[PDB]
Amino acid sequence: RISQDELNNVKKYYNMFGYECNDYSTKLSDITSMSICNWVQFKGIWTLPNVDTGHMNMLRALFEAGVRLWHKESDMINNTVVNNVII
Amino acid sequence: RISQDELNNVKKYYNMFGYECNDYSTKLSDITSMSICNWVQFKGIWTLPNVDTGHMNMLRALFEAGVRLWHKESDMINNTVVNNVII
Amino acid sequence: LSKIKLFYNTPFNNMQNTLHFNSNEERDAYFNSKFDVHEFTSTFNYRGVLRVTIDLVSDRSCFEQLMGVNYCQVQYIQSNRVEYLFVTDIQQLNDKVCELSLVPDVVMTYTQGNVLNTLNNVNVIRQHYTQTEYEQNLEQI
Amino acid sequence: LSKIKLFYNTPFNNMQNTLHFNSNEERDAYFNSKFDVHEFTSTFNYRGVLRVTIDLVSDRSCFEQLMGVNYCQVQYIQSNRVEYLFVTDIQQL
Amino acid sequence: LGLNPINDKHLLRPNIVTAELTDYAGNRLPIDLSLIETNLEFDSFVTMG
Repeated sequence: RISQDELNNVKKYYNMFGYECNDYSTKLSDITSMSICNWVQFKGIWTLPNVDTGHMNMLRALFEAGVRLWHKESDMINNTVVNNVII
Repeated sequence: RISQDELNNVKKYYNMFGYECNDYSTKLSDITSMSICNWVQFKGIWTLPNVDTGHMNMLRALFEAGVRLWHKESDMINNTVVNNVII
Repeated sequence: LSKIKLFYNTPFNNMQNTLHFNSNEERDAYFNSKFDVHEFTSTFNYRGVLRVTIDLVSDRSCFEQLMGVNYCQVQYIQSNRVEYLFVTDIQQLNDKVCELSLVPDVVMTYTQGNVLNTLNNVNVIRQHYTQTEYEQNLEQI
Repeated sequence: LSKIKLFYNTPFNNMQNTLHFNSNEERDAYFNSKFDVHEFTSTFNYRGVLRVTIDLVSDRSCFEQLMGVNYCQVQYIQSNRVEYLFVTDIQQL
Repeated sequence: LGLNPINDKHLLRPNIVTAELTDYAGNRLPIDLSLIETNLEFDSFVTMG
């Protein structure tokens, strides 16, 4: 097995950025799957109901490059991501 | 073993730029670990208490590209980095 | 609205190598006590990057040639807060009033002391290790 | 035409790490209840990126030095719709 | 190895130091110094007669 530290570097990496799915045309997995944070990164095409078309162009492309959805503010300033987990 | 000179080039390199940690989500190791200088390089996300948001955008990004924290001014103009060390 | 020192031949000119003091006013104590030939008082604008005009009434072979200055302290009064900046270029105007361009040395200003250690949940890249942490990320290195 | 909060030393400054609430007004409930030293009322233009002027009549050592602000709420009235924004820079006049 | 034992343990890695056993008859044994946790101790496994 790899070093305990290195095992955490991996644990962290996954817990931080989710896993790679090559699913074109698929419904997003749940947004609250996790306990600490959810990663979410997706290409078009979608619109959210009743949003300034300008602001959409941002959302559409901000998510193309991924966005971390934290669940508690405390988790954003403590080293807790190592313990992210499903339910 | 490698040449005495080359052994120093390495000694120097490490003593100068620290070591590579892939630790996402982690508290900074101590800033005064060393005796001559500390390297410190980190991606978001953080804010320092009560700092002009403009100036933060600099700190946040100046540190993404690393910063050497020397401890003595004399060490900044003598060839002392070869003897950097912990405690 | 602000008193200004203008430090000469300083080591701080990589926008990325700094010096570090256990606490702020221990560095103000440091800086406030080393000078070679000039300090004054004026005020200045902001937007980095910014400028501060300054002059030298006592001359025979000076005019610009304050020369080796590359770093400066400002402390605003009343406010009494301190902020350090690199002086990037000294473009001259006339035979005694040269104009300085400046850019803030945020690394010296805000990071002083035991601050950055308090930071949690930051992705680090490269640092130097405590003996304990060394032994941990050792098999790695 | 709009009331404004100006949140201090916030965690939200990566334009890409966010917080998430089960529902809108549960986050408005969150934000509308944490402040450190400032909220006001004005109105503002748009085209991102945009500007909002603001002032501080009570001073001795303030002037600019509202300092640590980096995130803000706006709610337009009447409309009562809410929209959050990052504050990118505070150039003084 | 002329390594300072007090703070150079991180230098016991193959591109700085290398260890090899040989009987000068072509039998060899390469050794990667990044794998000995603390000691280069040689023991043996001899069967005789």
